[PDB]
Amino acid sequence: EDLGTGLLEALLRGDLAGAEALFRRGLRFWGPEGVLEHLLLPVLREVGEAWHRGEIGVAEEHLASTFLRARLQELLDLAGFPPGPPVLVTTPPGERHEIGAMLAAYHLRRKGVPALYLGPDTPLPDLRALARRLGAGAVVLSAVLSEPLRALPDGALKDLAPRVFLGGQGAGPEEARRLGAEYMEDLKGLAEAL
Amino acid sequence: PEDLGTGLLEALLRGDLAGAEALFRRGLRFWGPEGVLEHLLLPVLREVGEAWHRGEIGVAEEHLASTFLRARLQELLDLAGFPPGPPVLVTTPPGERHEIGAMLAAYHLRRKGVPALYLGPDTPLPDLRALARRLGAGAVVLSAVLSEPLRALPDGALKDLAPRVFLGGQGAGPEEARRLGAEYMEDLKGLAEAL
Amino acid sequence: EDLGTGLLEALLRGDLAGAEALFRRGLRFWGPEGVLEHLLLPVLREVGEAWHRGEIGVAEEHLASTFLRARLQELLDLAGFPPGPPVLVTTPPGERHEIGAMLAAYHLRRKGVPALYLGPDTPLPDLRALARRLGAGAVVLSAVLSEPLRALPDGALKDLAPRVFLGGQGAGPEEARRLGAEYMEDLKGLAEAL
Amino acid sequence: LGTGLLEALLRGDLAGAEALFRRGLRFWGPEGVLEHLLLPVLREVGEAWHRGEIGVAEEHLASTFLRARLQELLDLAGFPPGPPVLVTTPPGERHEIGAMLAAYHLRRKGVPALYLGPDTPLPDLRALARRLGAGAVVLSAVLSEPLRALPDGALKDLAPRVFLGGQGAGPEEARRLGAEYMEDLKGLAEALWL
Ligand code: B12
Ligand code: B12
Ligand code: B12
Ligand code: B12
Ligand SMILES: C[C@H]1O[C@@H](n2cnc3c(N)ncnc32)[C@H](O)[C@@H]1O
Ligand SMILES: C[C@H]1O[C@@H](n2cnc3c(N)ncnc32)[C@H](O)[C@@H]1O
Ligand SMILES: C[C@H]1O[C@@H](n2cnc3c(N)ncnc32)[C@H](O)[C@@H]1O
Ligand SMILES: C[C@H]1O[C@@H](n2cnc3c(N)ncnc32)[C@H](O)[C@@H]1O
Repeated sequence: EDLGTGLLEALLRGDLAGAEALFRRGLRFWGPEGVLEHLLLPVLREVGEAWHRGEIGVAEEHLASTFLRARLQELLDLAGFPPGPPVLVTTPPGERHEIGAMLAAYHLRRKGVPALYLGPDTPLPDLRALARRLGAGAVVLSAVLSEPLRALPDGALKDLAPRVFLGGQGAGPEEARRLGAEYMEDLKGLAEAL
Repeated sequence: PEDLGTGLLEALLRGDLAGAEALFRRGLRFWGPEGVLEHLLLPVLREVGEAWHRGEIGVAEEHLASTFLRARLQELLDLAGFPPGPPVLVTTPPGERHEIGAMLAAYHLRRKGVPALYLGPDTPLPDLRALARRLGAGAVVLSAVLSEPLRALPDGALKDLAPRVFLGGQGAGPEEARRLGAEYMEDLKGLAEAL
Repeated sequence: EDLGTGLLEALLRGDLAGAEALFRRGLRFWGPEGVLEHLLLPVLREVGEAWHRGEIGVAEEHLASTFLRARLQELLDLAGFPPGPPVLVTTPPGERHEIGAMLAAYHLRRKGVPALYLGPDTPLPDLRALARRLGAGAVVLSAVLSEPLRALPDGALKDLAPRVFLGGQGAGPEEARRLGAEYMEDLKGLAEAL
Repeated sequence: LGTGLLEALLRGDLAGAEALFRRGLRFWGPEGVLEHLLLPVLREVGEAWHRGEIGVAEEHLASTFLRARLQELLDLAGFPPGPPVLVTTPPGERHEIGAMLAAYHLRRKGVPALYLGPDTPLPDLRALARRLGAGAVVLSAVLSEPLRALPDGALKDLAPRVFLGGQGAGPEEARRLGAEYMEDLKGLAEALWL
């Protein structure tokens, strides 16, 4: 697992070419899904750990996250966008971590589901209005922090779309039930739940 | 055509991303890389903002269009060269979450062979200064869309970020740049010529 | 390696739309340089071998090569073209295979070198005259065939520019030395050599 | 705009040339920029070389640039499905922009013109047209000598219909070779439907 360390080290020195080359190598080794699990995700977690310990600053994290977000968006577009009633994917209001939402939309598209990624931080009434107008079959929410969920009143997610899914590190079964959403433990079960 | 701007937004609003991606590529091929940004990307984003402010569209619709257009620009950014040598750090002031202006600056720089490192938006100044120092960055470029994040900064706050510091955007002006200790830049074209 | 098989089949059946889609697919997966290495080049090589074996005709090679040349030029125009003294890229007189020179120009542009791609088959006096007038720092020559080089006298490439580089299948260290040019093995070390 | 574009290319200013061509496209449109900008420049470049005012390397640079631009327009015109029309040049003819221009005008009228590139051997051209079930073959002749080198009826059986045009071609010569002569690119698609 040299690639994880090397990719991080390449990004931290502002070597985009080297970072890109290391990521492509991961894609070659593990394929699209594999490179997320073994490279993109571990690096994102380590970046958070390094910042938390004071080993790197915010600007370093920004650089790494922006790079990896660009790579995931590539895979997202590579997965394609099929016809039919879309599934809207975003994060609850106040939640600015968006890569979990992108990841969810990615796994849905891989299964032929037209997951529309909106970006993060969408007000619930606006989310519901879009879902209604596009005739969206479902809404998917990624919660990394728990406070944006705790800030919501009971039943807040209930009427967003015919089906409403909630997951992420910030989400739990008890909280999803309170908000009126279906809890999904992992991305594996999310794709099959539809 | 003047239809492409209308066409792209209409496709996005109906959730036709495939059609939207196709219309953008037509713009890219007709207007060129810089052209499609000026004549397609920017006018659509401006209209999206005006339509929301008038109450014609909701926030979720803006999110959809902006996320799409950001993805297109990032695609163009990665296709441009990225030369070796001391980098130029591009970001936005703390409190500024509009990031496409900074992305544009980074892109115009890369297109002229300047190693612009796009960081993403909203970077605390001490962290920005520390990264520039460690990488021996030649310059820092800031895009300010809102004026309030700049006003919240004390005098000379941007002075010691890098050997050269630039400030532009709708939220920026020559007077405010002088107060923060940065060089004001009106347009993206002259930015590359200044380096 | 399946994309290559798929891409060639689409071209051989005259399906340009599918071919363009497949190439963009490979571009998003392998990246800009990667798609040239893992898709464009292996397809071009296989096209050459198939024709030589008598499996495909000239018109079929023509179609695929014209297509792939168009894709590479598309990538070339999207790369940065920095200011400053240019680097002239072409092929020796008598050499009409031009994609190697285009590749060279592309790798240079991606590294922030103002590589001016001239097209193939350029007379040496005219090439020298242009290099002189534009104050070019270097001349880069791609030789696919060996015969065009062998037909040139000793030191024929010596005075083209302050630096002259020569690479490609038709080129070798011994032949580069005789012509008075610097031999370059890899496109990656071409930018560094400047 | 023509003079400036030519001057920009002659000094190796791709950015300036690119910007000037884009202005021509915005002002005159797709067809207009061909007639008012691309074609006049290509002709003047040839005149300039003939007079000794510019060298071959200069011409190459300008020609390669404009070929890239035309190819962009070619792809912008799209490629509709159906029985393809194969477009190339006679054996020995290396000027390819006339053929590209022909393929462009066909596509703008909804005709699936497959551009092969220049210089296709007639038996190979005939074999591909047969296998793809091509409705027609279109040939661009800039020089007359490649036509004069062909025997009577040489072009007759390439496809159900065979069109010949360009500076090197005339009505009598087309008739001799068994091809239909076309003066202007405009009435090419109308003739194919007739
Ligand atoms: C990048 C980053 C940011 C960037 C985000 C950029 C962007 N555009 O996305 C920015 C700079 C905005 C940021 C800000 C902040 N962040 Co932050 N950030 C991170 C970092 C490094 C990675 C985030 C990421 O993309 N992770 C990738 C996701 C996909 O990984 P994952 O959560 O493990 O997700 C898995 C599963 O949950 C599943 N999943 C995800 N979504 C969904 C959805 C469904 C439906 C399902 C089924 C599954 C699922 O997918 C993954 C499978 O392995 C994390 C570190 C970390 N450990 O995650 C910190 C982290 C999340 N952030 C943290 C903090 C503290 C903050 C700030 C408060 C900092 C500050 N003081 O300003 C702010 C809060 C902003 C806000 N209001 O949301 C802390 C959270 C601590 C806590 N629990 O309170 C972390 C954990 C860092 C740390 N180690 O301390 N952050
Ligand atoms: C998308 C968007 C968002 C997205 C951003 C997504 C993202 N990740 O980037 C989100 C949802 C986050 C958002 C939030 C908000 N936004 Co908003 N948003 C927009 C929108 C529709 C387009 C943004 C964009 O990219 N525009 C394109 C920009 C780059 O073009 P431009 O500024 O004219 O740039 C040109 C030059 O300035 C130059 N330039 C830019 N940067 C630089 C840098 C240098 C160095 C140089 C030389 C030149 C230069 O480049 C361009 C060349 O033509 C605009 C509408 C608009 N008209 O801009 C509103 C807009 C900017 N937002 C607005 C508002 C009100 C907000 C919010 C306060 C809304 C709210 N109530 O929450 C928040 C504020 C968040 C924050 N703290 O930053 C208002 C701003 C009004 C004001 N000036 O006070 C606008 C104008 C909409 C409106 N009301 O009409 N926004
Ligand atoms: C397309 C093609 C043509 C087209 C060219 C169209 C165009 N405008 O470019 C046309 C139809 C004109 C053509 C004609 C001919 N060709 Co031809 N053609 C090919 C084909 C299929 C691909 C050419 C190509 O672009 N390849 C891609 C090259 C760039 O890949 P590569 O060599 O592996 O390059 C790598 C490195 O060398 C490096 N490199 C390249 N340049 C440089 C430069 C520098 C500085 C550096 C550092 C590195 C470097 O880049 C790559 C990195 O992986 C090849 C097959 C092949 N294997 O190449 C045959 C091939 C080259 N052609 C061949 C032949 C026989 C001919 C003709 C004689 C056929 C004929 N009887 O008319 C003529 C000769 C024309 C001439 N005078 O040059 C033979 C050559 C055999 C030989 N060496 O003797 C080949 C090998 C086919 C075969 N038999 O398998 N050809
Ligand atoms: C660029 C160029 C080249 C490039 C080609 C690059 C490429 N890949 O295409 C290269 C370097 C290969 C080249 C080589 C040569 N060329 Co040269 N070249 C030119 C130049 C400057 C432009 C060619 C071009 O594309 N013109 C654009 C075309 C589209 O314009 P047009 O012919 O007026 O076309 C119009 C109509 O005819 C119509 N048309 C065209 N095709 C068709 C097809 C159909 C079906 C229809 C209906 C209509 C139609 O379309 C246009 C509508 O307005 C011309 C100058 C000129 N006046 O054309 C010289 C020119 C054609 N070349 C010339 C010469 C001398 C040569 C060489 C012999 C030079 C040499 N000694 O090596 C070689 C021959 C190579 C060969 N075997 O073909 C001379 C021809 C003189 C003559 N004897 O007739 C010219 C005229 C220059 C000059 N003034 O002396 N050439
Ligand atoms: C979770 C991530 O949040 C980022 N982070 C921490 N504080 C701030 C701030 N004031 N502004 C922007 N990003 C911040 C760090 O880079 C960390 O990695
Ligand atoms: C400038 C853009 O900000 C978006 N916007 C406005 N209010 C909010 C909010 N509460 N949360 C997120 N985005 C918002 C709108 O969609 C507008 O177009
Ligand atoms: C190297 C490439 O040269 C092409 N080729 C072979 N003979 C000729 C010819 N007479 N004219 C044009 N192209 C030719 C073949 O298509 C082969 O793939
Ligand atoms: C018609 C065009 O042919 C080009 N031309 C003339 N002689 C040669 C040669 N030996 N090799 C390649 N191109 C040549 C010139 O650039 C002229 O403009």
